[PDB]
Amino acid sequence: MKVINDPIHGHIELHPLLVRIIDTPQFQRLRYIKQLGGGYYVFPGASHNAFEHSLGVGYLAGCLVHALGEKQPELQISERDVLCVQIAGLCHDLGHGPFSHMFDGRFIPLARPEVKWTHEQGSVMMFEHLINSNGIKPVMEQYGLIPEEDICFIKEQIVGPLWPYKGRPENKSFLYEIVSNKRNGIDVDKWDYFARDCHHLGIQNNFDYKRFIKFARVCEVDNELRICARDKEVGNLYDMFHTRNSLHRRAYQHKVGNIIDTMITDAFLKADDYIEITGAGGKKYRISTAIDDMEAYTKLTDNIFLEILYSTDPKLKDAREILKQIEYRNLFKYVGETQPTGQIKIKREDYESLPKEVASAKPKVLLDVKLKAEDFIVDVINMEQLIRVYCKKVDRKSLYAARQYFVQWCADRNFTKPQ
Amino acid sequence: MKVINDPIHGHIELHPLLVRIIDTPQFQRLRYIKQLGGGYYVFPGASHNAFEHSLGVGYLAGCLVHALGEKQPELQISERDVLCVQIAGLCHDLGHGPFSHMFDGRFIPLARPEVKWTHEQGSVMMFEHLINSNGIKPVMEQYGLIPEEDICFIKEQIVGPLLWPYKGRPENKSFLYEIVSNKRNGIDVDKWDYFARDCHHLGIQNNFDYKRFIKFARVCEVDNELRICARDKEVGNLYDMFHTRNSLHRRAYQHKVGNIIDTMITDAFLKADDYIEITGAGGKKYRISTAIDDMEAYTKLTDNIFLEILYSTDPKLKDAREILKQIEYRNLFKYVGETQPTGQIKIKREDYESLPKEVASADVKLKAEDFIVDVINMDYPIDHVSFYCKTAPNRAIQLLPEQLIRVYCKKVDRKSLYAARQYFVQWCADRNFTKPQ
Amino acid sequence: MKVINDPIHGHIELHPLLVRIIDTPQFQRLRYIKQLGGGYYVFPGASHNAFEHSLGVGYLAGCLVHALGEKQPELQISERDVLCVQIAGLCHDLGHGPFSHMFDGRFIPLARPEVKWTHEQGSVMMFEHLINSNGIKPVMEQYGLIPEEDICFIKEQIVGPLLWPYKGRPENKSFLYEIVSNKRNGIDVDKWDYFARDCHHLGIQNNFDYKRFIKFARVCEVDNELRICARDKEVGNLYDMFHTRNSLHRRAYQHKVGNIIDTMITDAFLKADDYIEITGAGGKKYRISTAIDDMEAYTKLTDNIFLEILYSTDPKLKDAREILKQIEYRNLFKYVGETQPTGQIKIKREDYESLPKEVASAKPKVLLDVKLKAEDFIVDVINMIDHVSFYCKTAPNRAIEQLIRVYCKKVDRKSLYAARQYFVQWCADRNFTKPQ
Amino acid sequence: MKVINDPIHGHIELHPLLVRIIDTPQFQRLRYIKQLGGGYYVFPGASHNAFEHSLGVGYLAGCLVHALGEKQPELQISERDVLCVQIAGLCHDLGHGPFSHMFDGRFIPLARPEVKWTHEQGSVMMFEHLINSNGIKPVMEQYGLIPEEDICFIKEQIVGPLWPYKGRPENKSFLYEIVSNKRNGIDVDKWDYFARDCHHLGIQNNFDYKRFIKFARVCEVDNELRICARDKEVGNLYDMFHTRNSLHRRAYQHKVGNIIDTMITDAFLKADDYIEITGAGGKKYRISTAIDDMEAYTKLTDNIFLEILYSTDPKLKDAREILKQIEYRNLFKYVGETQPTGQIKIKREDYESLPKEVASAKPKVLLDVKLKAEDFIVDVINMEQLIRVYCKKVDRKSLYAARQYFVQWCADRNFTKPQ
Ligand SMILES: Nc1nc2c(ncn2[C@H]2C[C@H](O)[C@@H](COP(=O)(O)OP(=O)(O)OP(=O)(O)O)O2)c(=O)[nH]1
Ligand SMILES: Nc1nc2c(ncn2[C@H]2C[C@H](O)[C@@H](COP(=O)(O)OP(=O)(O)OP(=O)(O)O)O2)c(=O)[nH]1
Ligand SMILES: Nc1nc2c(ncn2[C@H]2C[C@H](O)[C@@H](COP(=O)(O)OP(=O)(O)OP(=O)(O)O)O2)c(=O)[nH]1
Ligand SMILES: Nc1nc2c(ncn2[C@H]2C[C@H](O)[C@@H](COP(=O)(O)OP(=O)(O)OP(=O)(O)O)O2)c(=O)[nH]1
Ligand SMILES: [Fe+3]
Ligand SMILES: [Fe+3]
Ligand SMILES: [Fe+3]
Ligand SMILES: [Fe+3]
Repeated sequence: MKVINDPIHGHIELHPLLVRIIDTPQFQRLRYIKQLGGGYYVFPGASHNAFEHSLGVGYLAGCLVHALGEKQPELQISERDVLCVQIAGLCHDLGHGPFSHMFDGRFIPLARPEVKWTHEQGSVMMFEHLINSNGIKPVMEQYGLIPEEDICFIKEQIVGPLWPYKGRPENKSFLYEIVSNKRNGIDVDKWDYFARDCHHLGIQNNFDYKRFIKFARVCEVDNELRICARDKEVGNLYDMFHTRNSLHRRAYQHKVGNIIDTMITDAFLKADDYIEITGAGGKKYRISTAIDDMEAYTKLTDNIFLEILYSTDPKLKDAREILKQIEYRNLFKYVGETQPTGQIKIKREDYESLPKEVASAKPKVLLDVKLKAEDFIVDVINMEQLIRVYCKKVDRKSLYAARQYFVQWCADRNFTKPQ
Repeated sequence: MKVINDPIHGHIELHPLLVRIIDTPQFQRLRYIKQLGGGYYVFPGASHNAFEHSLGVGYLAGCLVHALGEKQPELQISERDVLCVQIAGLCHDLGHGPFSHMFDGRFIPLARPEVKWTHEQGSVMMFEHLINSNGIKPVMEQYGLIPEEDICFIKEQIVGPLLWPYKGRPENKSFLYEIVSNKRNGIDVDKWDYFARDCHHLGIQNNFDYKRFIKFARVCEVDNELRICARDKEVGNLYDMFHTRNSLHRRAYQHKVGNIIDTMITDAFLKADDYIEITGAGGKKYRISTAIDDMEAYTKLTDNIFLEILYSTDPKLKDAREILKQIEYRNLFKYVGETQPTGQIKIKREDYESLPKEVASADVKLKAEDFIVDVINMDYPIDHVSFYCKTAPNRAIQLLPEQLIRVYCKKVDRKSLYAARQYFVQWCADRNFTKPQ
Repeated sequence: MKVINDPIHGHIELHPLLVRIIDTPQFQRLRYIKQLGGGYYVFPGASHNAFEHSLGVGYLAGCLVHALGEKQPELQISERDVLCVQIAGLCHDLGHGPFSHMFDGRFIPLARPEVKWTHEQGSVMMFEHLINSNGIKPVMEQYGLIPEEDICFIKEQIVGPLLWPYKGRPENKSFLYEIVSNKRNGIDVDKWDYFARDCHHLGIQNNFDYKRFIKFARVCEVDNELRICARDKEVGNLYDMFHTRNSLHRRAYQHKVGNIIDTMITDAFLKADDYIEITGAGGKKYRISTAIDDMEAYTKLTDNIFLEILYSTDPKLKDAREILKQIEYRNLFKYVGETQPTGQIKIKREDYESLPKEVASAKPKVLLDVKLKAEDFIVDVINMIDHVSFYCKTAPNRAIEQLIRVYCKKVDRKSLYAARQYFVQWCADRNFTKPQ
Repeated sequence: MKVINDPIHGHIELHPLLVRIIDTPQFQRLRYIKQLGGGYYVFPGASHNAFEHSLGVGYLAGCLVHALGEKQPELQISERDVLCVQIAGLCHDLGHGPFSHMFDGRFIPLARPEVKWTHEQGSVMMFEHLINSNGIKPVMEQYGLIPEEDICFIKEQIVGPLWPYKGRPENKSFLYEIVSNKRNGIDVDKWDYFARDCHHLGIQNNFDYKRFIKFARVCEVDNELRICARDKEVGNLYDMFHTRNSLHRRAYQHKVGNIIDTMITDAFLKADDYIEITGAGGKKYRISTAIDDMEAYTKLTDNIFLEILYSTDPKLKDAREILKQIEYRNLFKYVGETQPTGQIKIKREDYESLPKEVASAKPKVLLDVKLKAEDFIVDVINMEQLIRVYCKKVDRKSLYAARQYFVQWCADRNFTKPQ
């Protein structure tokens, strides 16, 4: 029973089966992926990686089921169920790529627009690659798990159904609300990284997650079983929501932070043709096509940033120069922000077209210089949706032009006007 | 005038000249060097890098000199003096290598026992390379610094004198040299930051309040010298600082697994030294062990070198790579025992390479290649701290808390370990070391 | 099991027996007695009363005894021992009168030099009156107390003994008498709370972390006896506590105007003592100064007696009312000087009344332009590391003034000058230090 | 220039003119009026009075106006303006009666439903009484004020117009926004008592009023000059609002605290008839009619609670027993809560009727007991409006009855159903 010190949760005790999963290359992989990606280039305290976060969510996942299990013995929550929820909590973010959400959120859409990719999909794949590669299934049975049934359960908690769930019966419906909760969005994943991002960012956390946990109970709501709170900690709920809004307003939506993630992304796009990651059977993969083979994906982390930066290969100069602009702090320039009214949602696959769309708008009054689409970055921020535009040219005569193309682009697409 | 948010110090304000120094390849480099080295492999929260620590030290150096200047205008502390103290604070750890203290503490001594090397030396070398490569001296003058002897001052604040031995400032401003790196108490803003910072990442309660000390600190005469002295009501705070220091060392820095992993990473670098090429100045190519000789190569040497080995396909690198994979699967070297050299003078860096052979020479037989000998130092003080009362303000005025030598074995079977245990016990006896309990 | 939110201690949980004691006239009385008395007329944040102080002392006493018991079961601390220690913390300041230390420190001495009175005594009389008035003893037994023995124990924790002088507990449990009121070192939970609390209302930084001290406290043997001892790393915390204590005393408790105002209020009470009637037990009627003789009357004696005077229409009370109106217009007595009785026998409470005659009777000559009677003087008498055992956790079970101020009622320049001379001369005649 | 130590604002420097105003019976009165009234009987840390709050507001009022003038000298802000803004902050709550809002919010409505009264009216009446009784007008001129013009100015800041303002021209309209601002309800009164109540109640305060003051600007908005904050301060505003909601939910709307405030009020109503307060010319007044003469009102503070509690007169027995109930903690019992629907308000003039309305409701399924109007307490809590009903009879057969009468009163009056 390894016990781990954590700056947020204090002591974390880990059941030997978890320890067994943790000590594999496919997991240790997470020590090398910053939680806030390029946020670190705005918040120096944000040095933390997915690894310690994943331990925390797995740890809280355990705490929540055992607390429910003790206060409501009728729910018939077993030894087996607890371990499976911890494992879902531990591996929920296994599928992350370099710089977290930058990777599945922007890069893969821009690099391979055909492809439907989510990091959850990856997490289920990585988890399979892990237990197969490290003979975890024998260990699973030693501690009372049924590989055929429980592995399905674990995967379902992560990605959803592949009554649509075959991993557990409908009477244990409340469990699927524990690691990842789609429709109210209150799950142990958020509790952990709210507290953790706050701790590293120096932002105040008003939410007390453990009082939330032992006032937590299972109740019947519309004849399907969900996790509910007793109502005088409604005061606690609003504190969580305020903590959420602050992290978004102060950190996740930060204007420089997001620019930098789009610069790291631009660098990656310029290096994809040239960088090789070795996957299974010696085959070589691109940064963008490593999602196709997990042996390669295991080797794809935040390190790819430095591999570009330190490279001498002349083929990599254009990428290397973009990363060097970040080091010297000559960043892309902020042009403006807009929103999609009314119900139009920009879809990931239309990301690649947008810089052409803006550049092709006819802004007249026309002025001295005309900008190609290569001069524009269009950034799509989702929770609402924000659309921000940055210009790569820093002439103030180009920057003026970029603003005109933009104000009219919003117009031609019926977006809010850039206040 | 940029302002940075810090989880430890809150908002940090930076002079434009500082931002200029910060926004260079030679400084941002520190974003890619872990502060606690292999500690990250025992304390998952210890994810922090040399970068945020250097900002903190720069900030604190600023806070203290500004505090002194405003309450004692007679000391003649200039705006020029403050900037030089901040810049010294900012760049003091520029010279660190992959995994900080691991690099100059164990790797360089084991790879090149020949060599003169401390990271403080490097910081100076790197500091020179930085201001030269990025045209800083014009910007220094632009803000009123005199490059030729202010740069000397900064370097002297970092590494010490290159009598009154300092050329950077006259003896009447001697107390400034106590701010960033103070060796005769070891009480300086560098320690303050990383006590506060390591605790925050490790979950150890820090009982020293550095902000209170800075608010009561004054310059007073002591033995014909000007020193920074503390108000006498801050003595309780000093005892807390020494216990926090003591907790950090017992609980984290001297962690047994933590150090084993430090020696495993080190063993891997050595097996990779012959084969890894780092591109330096003039296109010359360098090794991990020789990158310290040219700063243009050294800028490209960070923690990344770990993952370059870990991910490599080159068969030359299998030996180094297999050790790192061993760290990943958590098959670490096994702990055999601990001893101290007390009574006699302590082990020096230049004989580190010899220690495994010495152990092998004291059922199954083990050669030196399977032994790891690890030497843990605290520094390779309350009576050196001056107080002042408030009645005559420019006057100086049981219950408190080394070298450790540990040996690890690479063979993990139950009888190699037993033999290994006895090779150790006999090596301890033979060299007059304490007997392993 | 009631839980109360507190700005210093967070949530305070209260055992039902305590709640029964709290919810009585004799206890709720403490809501109407300011802790710092006239200090409030100098520190506007200091609005707090003895009631919240008492909850905290009760809460801390509990924390400490609970903490010790769980870490050293060999001490054999019962649930019953904990309740009695808590009840003692709760009722230790039950005996305070109007404006706290003002009442027993200056008013009763000036009014009845005759009489021996301390509020600790009163806390005991009031405590008896409480549990008898509200039928607490049946409730005590319901929760496992033995009233005759445990009430003696609680009383002894408050006022001290009424060889091993305590009847309430055996010497193997001696360390319990150190928690609420600690005789010779003055380190008790009473001080811990009011240091924290006074700091909090006054805006003075408190550097003592009482939560750390309680978490490392152990009972260890010292000189044949069991005493409460601290870990060796908490010596740093102790020095902070002693400084926080000295800062509170020098900045607030000894504040010059604050004290001048306490003596103005006292003067007013003295001028109103003859004419105010407090209805005691059995319709018997009492004065402010004699209400201490009956607890039923004393329950009705709080800070309110100030506004009763101030708001009065009665002409017998005009003399008193005017002094209190002076406080409102801030025409206060003027500070003339301060002195100390260094190496001299110190002034006793029985001699307080005489002192202003003594000062007016000094002949300061150089003779001055005006002569001042004794009624024109106020003379104020203000009274204020070895003691602590430490332990090594390798070896866990064994150890390792008076101020005299004078104020003049005539303001101031010719009165104030004259006053300084009478005073400097009084110091000489009395061998007190020369006024700075 | 007296300097005062304060737990919230630290050191407060006070101009001699202000010191001249404070040192009067009519101001010092506020030392005897609890800020959270009956709240103290639930939150023991809440021992603080109207006096320290008023100093605080006066201090903040000064800091804000001094700030605007030095960052925007075109605004023409004189020292004379600063002193008038300080005096308005200081005397804005001069008009409070026993237990603050309890007096004008509930007691005076129940005792004299016919009548005008608000404490803001009282503050102006008391301020006038203050300066006349203490020869304040000469000191005003000595430090440069024009009494006829400036006394009007101060009064308007407190109570509003008696362009509607006679005290200052519209080009200085922004000054009327500082002490009491009802357009947005964001004024320095609120900053103080938010911070102060947080400090005494032990509720965490997220608003930094200091950062707000040095980003505050005077700017033109829609024809008029109003006070605005930097766009980087929008996060701080949300913090102020969370701090506010936390206080309302956790303290000001506390169920027992509000119950006790109505018990005290009942105690006053039962004592009104027999207690005499001596006003000007020896004329005698009631607690409810002391608001008519400022000499009597000055001597009307929280002391009236203890005057009843300690009384022997048999006329006062019934009142005294209600207070003794508070001492023993035998309180009214909580029956239920409801809201009005429509944008309809219950008005102060109608408070007196509500207990009769509840008792006359025909609730049934008939009951074991019949309840009189005297057995009901109807409490109206304003921010929305909450309506609570308490019963003075504590047996469960009455308490059951009371609940039926209440739910039925809600029905025929179309309030929401009490859950
Ligand atoms: N220059 C620089 N700023 C950093 C760094 N690390 C964290 N920060 C902080 C400081 C800034 O508040 C924020 C980014 O500021 P920027 O310099 O990128 O843009 P900003 O608009 O604040 O300044 P500007 O007017 O464009 O020169 O992140 C760093 O390594 N270098
Ligand atoms: N296996 C593993 N341990 C970790 C990790 N991170 C932090 N730790 C902590 C947990 C323990 O407190 C400490 C010891 O881990 P070890 O694998 O070295 O276990 P240890 O040698 O103490 O016991 P064992 O060899 O299993 O009997 O390091 C991690 O990522 N993987
Ligand atoms: N005047 C006055 N001062 C107060 C009040 N409340 C708290 N304080 C503070 C301000 C001062 O720091 C101290 C009282 O000073 P005083 O005005 O009573 O006498 P002080 O000797 O400071 O000045 P003075 O003799 O008039 O020159 O307590 C108050 O209500 N009125
Ligand atoms: N009995 C009592 N409670 C107090 C006192 N002071 C503060 N409190 C706290 C305890 C509670 O959290 C809150 C109100 O408690 P109450 O006993 O008066 O009503 P509640 O319905 O919450 O409790 P109950 O149903 O009677 O057990 O105020 C006090 O002086 N006496
Ligand atoms: Fe996650
Ligand atoms: Fe350092
Ligand atoms: Fe006490
Ligand atoms: Fe107010």
